[PDB]
Amino acid sequence: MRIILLGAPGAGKGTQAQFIMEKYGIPQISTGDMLRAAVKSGSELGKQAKDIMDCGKLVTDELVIALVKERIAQEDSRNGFLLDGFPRTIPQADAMKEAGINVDYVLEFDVPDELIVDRIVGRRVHAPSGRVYHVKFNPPKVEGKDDVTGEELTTRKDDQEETVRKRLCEYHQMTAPLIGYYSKEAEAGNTKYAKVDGTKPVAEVRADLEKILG
Ligand SMILES: Nc1ncnc2c1ncn2[C@@H]1O[C@H](COP(=O)(O)OP(=O)(O)OP(=O)(O)OP(=O)(O)OP(=O)(O)OC[C@H]2O[C@@H](n3cnc4c(N)ncnc43)[C@H](O)[C@@H]2O)[C@@H](O)[C@H]1O
Ligand SMILES: *CC(=O)NCc1ccc2ccc3cccc4ccc1c2c34
Ligand SMILES: *CC(=O)NCc1ccc2ccc3cccc4ccc1c2c34
Ligand SMILES: [Mg+2]
Repeated sequence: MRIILLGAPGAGKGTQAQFIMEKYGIPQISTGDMLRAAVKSGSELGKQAKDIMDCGKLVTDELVIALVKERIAQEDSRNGFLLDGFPRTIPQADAMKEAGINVDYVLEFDVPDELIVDRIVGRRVHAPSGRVYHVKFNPPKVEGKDDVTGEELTTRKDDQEETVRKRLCEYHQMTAPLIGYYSKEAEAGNTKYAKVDGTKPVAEVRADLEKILG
């Protein structure tokens, strides 16, 4: 299974990926998460991505395209994978076609930018796993601590209210176009396309996916 999660910042993608990953045994490929910890090491394959990411801007296609091609290669991606955050641009999308990588589903996460900003404020994450929470909507059994590792949670540098704004705008301008892209790709039998309401509680959304995935 090869799936694409399309949607804006704070839409639920990270969260929903957990469920899916274990639900279908496919590796969760998250360009943002991967980029977060690539700079968290220094590695140029990262580093010069901290500034762009913190400013709310997008990383170059080349970079994420290369990053994903490598990731997909691994032996745990031979049975499929979950693309969360990629592709985020037509060039990244086309890059996949030239690569001949057909995708089973492209899930559209529908969420009003209005929720976004109230949603990313209370977002506390656990860097390493990608696992994420909300100090109100989806809290961890223990405050400031990861449920699985019990390791302390953090907050993203880029979750700054204003950067969140930029990020959203960036989305609607660069990524949003993929909604139309993959729709066409759908009206051409190159992938099954499906929208989801990301404003339901995590569990409700988790139901919708199950419903759409099996
Ligand atoms: N291909 C590419 N090209 C160029 N640049 C790229 C790139 N890929 C990545 N990047 C760079 O990477 C950087 C990081 O962005 P990135 O991390 O890659 O994606 P994002 O734009 O930041 O979207 P978010 O991670 O903020 O939200 P999410 O939907 O992914 O996860 P979740 O919703 O659970 O987290 C949101 C919050 O919502 C809460 N939540 C989730 N579901 C629900 C629900 N159903 N109800 C209530 N609350 C919920 C959660 O608790 C959580 O706290 C970007 O700046 C970008 O430039
Ligand atoms: C550090 C940084 O983000 N620099 C680029 C930049 C500067 C000012 C802005 C003012 C208003 C904006 C609204 C939407 C997106 C966006 C993206 C980059 C901006 C910027 C933005
Ligand atoms: C919706 C969106 O992302 N808009 C792009 C954008 C808007 C306003 C700006 C104001 C000042 C700026 C200075 C440097 C870079 C930059 C990049 C995108 C901007 C923007 C920018
Ligand atoms: Mg995410």
